[PDB]
Amino acid sequence: FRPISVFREANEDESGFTCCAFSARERFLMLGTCTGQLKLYNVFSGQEEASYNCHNSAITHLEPSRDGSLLLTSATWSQPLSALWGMKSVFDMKHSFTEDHYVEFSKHSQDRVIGTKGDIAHIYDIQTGNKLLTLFNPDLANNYKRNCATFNPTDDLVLNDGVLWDVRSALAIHKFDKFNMNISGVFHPNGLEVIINTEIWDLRTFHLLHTVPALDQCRVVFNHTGTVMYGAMLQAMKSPFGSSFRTFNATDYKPIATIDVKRNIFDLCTDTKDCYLAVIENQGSMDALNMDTVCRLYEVG
Ligand SMILES: CC(C)(Cc1ccccc1)c1cc2ccccc2c2nccn12
Ligand SMILES: CC(C)(Cc1ccccc1)c1cc2ccccc2c2nccn12
Repeated sequence: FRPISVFREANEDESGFTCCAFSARERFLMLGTCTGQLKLYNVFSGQEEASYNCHNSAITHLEPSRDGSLLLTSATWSQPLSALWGMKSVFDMKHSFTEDHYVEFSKHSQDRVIGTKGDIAHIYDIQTGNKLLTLFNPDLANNYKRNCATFNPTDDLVLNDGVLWDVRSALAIHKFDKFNMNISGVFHPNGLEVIINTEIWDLRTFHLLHTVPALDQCRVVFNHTGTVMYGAMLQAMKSPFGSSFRTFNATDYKPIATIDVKRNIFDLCTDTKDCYLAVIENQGSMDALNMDTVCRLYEVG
């Protein structure tokens, strides 16, 4: 991991970056802020290119669509909590998702949104904004504190609160046992495995494939080719993560690197060519009057 660039928020006594994702335009990173702005930066010069006030509370998550035309955001206490934005010509709001505190696109065909409200997942149509499905079974809930509902790479399975759902049937297929308080899991991009905290489960057999202790309390991100997995660990404006991230081979789950950047991490993401890792790092503690985050770009890569 060679450092390539660093920048702080412009136009600001203190720097309030909270989350990031590369745009569909190469060289440009999208970042959310603690005042609910979405900004576009040149990742090498550190130049702010554009700004929009998406929310009147801190941005906690964003996801751009692959084709460049849409963006999801989630805020902190604002109503609506999550929204979908169009970014063709004029930046505008298309839909909002009133009490969903987290939202993702579908993966194969990005025509749906999946939102999380506590233990409950909601699936929405992008065009109409309509709620198509609610996935929730009170007998199967794990009540994970950092529940994030997510589609599998083919958009036909959902993981919500440690429960595997079939989207077409709207039926729970399997409940994975609860082995931690917080992390609910993701799908591996191979379509065959799920990573729930320290457990890797096979989707065809439900056997345990691997135990990876170093994934405890880690938010997992994959690079775009699906060969490397990045883990940032939840903290014991408070940072969501501690100051180290871990990388693993995505095919055999063997450790590649432990990087302690010595600053609490707010977010990390890779570009679509997997040359770079962008990391939001806090120069301040949570005791500071104000936030002072930087975006650091590392070549992996
Ligand atoms: C859609 C567009 C006009 C594109 C554009 C405009 C100027 C420079 C580069 C790209 C635009 C995009 C955007 C993306 C993220 C955060 C804010 C904005 C934003 N705020 C008002 C304008 N925009
Ligand atoms: C809760 C989460 C979505 C991170 C997460 C944790 C566990 C499981 C999945 C996802 C998140 C929270 C937050 C709160 C304050 C400021 C920035 C952020 C922020 N920036 C990128 C993500 N976040």
